[PDB]
Formats: sequence, C-alpha cells, structure tokens
Amino acid sequence: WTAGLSSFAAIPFAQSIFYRLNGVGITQQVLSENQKLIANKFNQALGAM
Amino acid sequence: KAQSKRSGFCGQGTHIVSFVVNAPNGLYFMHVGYYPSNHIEVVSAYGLCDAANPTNCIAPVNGYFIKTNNTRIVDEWSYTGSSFYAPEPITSLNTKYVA
Amino acid sequence: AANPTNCIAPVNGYFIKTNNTRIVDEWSYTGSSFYAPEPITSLNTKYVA
Repeated sequence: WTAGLSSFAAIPFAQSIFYRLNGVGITQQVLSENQKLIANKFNQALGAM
Repeated sequence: KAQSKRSGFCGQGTHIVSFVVNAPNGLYFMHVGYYPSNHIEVVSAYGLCDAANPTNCIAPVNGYFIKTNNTRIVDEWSYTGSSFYAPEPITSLNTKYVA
Repeated sequence: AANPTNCIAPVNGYFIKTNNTRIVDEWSYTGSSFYAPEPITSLNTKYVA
C-alpha cells in the first residue's frame, strides 16, 4: 500500500495480487485457497488477450 | 480543497499544502511538496501475533524495523511502537506473525 | 486524567462536557457516544491544545 511516497518499497507480486483482490472484491484469501487453479485461470485470460 | 486522497499532479510524490497565485492572463498554481532526498534500507516486520485475541498488525506502514515494534519510517528518530500506532484487526492464520 | 482523552476524529471538536457535536447539519445528531483509546497526549496537558 503506497499511501505516501515510495517508502513502502516492494512486496511479493503474487501476495500483492491476492491482497488487492481481497480489497477490490468479496473474494477472500480463504476463498482463494478454496478456489483451485485461480492462477491458471488468470494465465488463460492473458493467453486469450 | 484536500491534499489527501488526491492523484499525483500537485507535486512529485508527497504534497503538503496548495496555494493559488494570479498569473497574468490566467491562473498560476503553487504547491508545497515533500521529497525524501535520502533512502536507508531497514527490515520491516509485517505485523505480529500476541496472546490477545486481536493481533497487532501495522495497517498504515508495511512493517516494524526492530523488536517487531518500531515506528522510524519517517525523517528521524528510532521510536518503538506502543501498539497505539498499529490498529488491531481480527487475527489471520500465519506463522507467529500477522504477515 | 485517565489514559483515554478527548480527541477530534470526524467533525468532533466541541468544548466543555466532552463531545457535544453533530456530524449531520441538524444539531445534536449524536449524544456523545464514541469513546475509543487515545494514541498520545499533546502539549499543554489537560488539553490536546
């Protein structure tokens, strides 16, 4: 969360996507764990583009 | 109207105060902006797990530099967190830490 | 005197008798409910002033 400046530096890309998804939508980290091949579905979406 | 909750345009990085100046044949904007001018690498501690039911997790900043309770992310000092700085959310499963 | 102290978080402010303020335009929208822990005490003690 870069609230002020670049002091926050860097965070793991995969973890950042999960946290941002949790904030944007009701999908939660526990729900994401229940969901299977979520990353594979994201890869399929990139392939479709 | 508000320095906070503004997309970056008033100043590079942080913006503190905004002023209005009358340019000839137009409007001139003068803004006060904060630039770090130095960077020092310190290890963060993404929250902590405690015996209390709500664990202490640092929502405003990524982590705590030392003792799992530090607040020297600003210009100077090494003040330690007293837990007032970090809001307490519902505990989330993780290894001896909020993570 | 106790560790919790009067503080301004939303409209807040007010004078004697702790908080006597209304977030809504209509006066006395909130009786004075809020409480909560106070993070720190500023200079000119007995008052956040």
